[PDB]
Amino acid sequence: TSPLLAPVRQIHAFGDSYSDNGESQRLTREMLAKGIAGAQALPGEVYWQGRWSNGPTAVEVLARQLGAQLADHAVGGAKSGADNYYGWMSAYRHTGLAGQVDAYLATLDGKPVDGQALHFIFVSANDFFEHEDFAGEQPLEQLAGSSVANIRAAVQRLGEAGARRFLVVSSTDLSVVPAVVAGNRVERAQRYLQAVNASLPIQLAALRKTRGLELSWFDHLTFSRHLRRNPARYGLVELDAPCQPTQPSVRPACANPDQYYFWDEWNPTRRVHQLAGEAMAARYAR
Ligand SMILES: CC(=O)SCC[N+](C)(C)C
Repeated sequence: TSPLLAPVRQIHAFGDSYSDNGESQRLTREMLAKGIAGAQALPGEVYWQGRWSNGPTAVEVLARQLGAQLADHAVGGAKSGADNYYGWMSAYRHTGLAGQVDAYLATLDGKPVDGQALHFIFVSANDFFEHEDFAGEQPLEQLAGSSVANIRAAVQRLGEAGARRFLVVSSTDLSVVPAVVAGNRVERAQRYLQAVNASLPIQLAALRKTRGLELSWFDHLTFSRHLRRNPARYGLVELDAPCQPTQPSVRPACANPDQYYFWDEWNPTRRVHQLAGEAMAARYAR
């Protein structure tokens, strides 16, 4: 191992349901109040305090472990570009990674980016989910290239504005996601995530070096492979079934949620988010 990185007292997080700590719930509640066309309540009824899980997301745990305040801009459904898996949001707000970056910079209103804040980016799952669910055009290799370019562009734009510290999360293992398994799309997910995870860190390392950034890469796929190979070590029993099924309809939750990897058909449980946040924190001093 190398020296730990310097301590973190503020996180700005950008991404999707794997980070969102209330924004999709806040926004959809607003959109419902205003009768926006297409609006639905997200994440829905069988979730903990607006998270797309049964407890805090990984970045919430990371902030807790490091002793940092968290400003979490992530929105369930977010893609790596401007918009969301949920097309009906685009009219009201651009809630993709690029949209979240735009909005963060607009809120600063000319005032400086906190050069000590950790800018946490965790996105790309919805690029794949949207493509597969609405028969996207692009070959998966091109889709991956798009996701990678979008994330690199976000880091570039944040650094441009004054950000100096980043943590970028890899693709997760989409190939074991229960919705992917049920769509018989394991190989497509493998191909997509491998493409993202091979290319992105090469591009980020070049940007790190050009702009003098601190940029750490978290390999979520290595993380999940290690968990799922040795589950009893971590107290996990059921790696595949959702604890809280929602497809085709909501059923009763499993008795022991901390023994489950998945909460719903797309999202990990609070236990996996805890382990993930602890692993992300391992690179930093308290
Ligand atoms: C990574 C996430 O935001 S999971 C959301 C999955 N869904 C939008 C396709 C239902």
